[PDB]
Amino acid sequence: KRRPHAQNHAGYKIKYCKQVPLIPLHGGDYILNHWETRGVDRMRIPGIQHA
Amino acid sequence: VTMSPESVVAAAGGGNNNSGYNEPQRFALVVIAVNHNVIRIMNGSMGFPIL
Repeated sequence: KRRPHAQNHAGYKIKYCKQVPLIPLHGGDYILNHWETRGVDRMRIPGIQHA
Repeated sequence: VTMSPESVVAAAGGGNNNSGYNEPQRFALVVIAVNHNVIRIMNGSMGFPIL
């Protein structure tokens, strides 16, 4: 009778746990682009206006 | 601003029927000014350099 074939080695299951960054892919939203930032006016002369 | 005799006589009541000033009248002064400003258009945004 032929020898049965089956998995014998238990493999290498490394203990503890690993990590993945879990970072947003593009990040186009949730974040502005240094422009149209509400509450601030970029097109302003430096504070020498009160000087 | 100097007021008017018609205003000072219509401030109190005493007018007859369908006179308008039969009841006490009070007035308010409003002042409106129109001025210039400069708007900069560049880098995909705008603002007031002088504000």
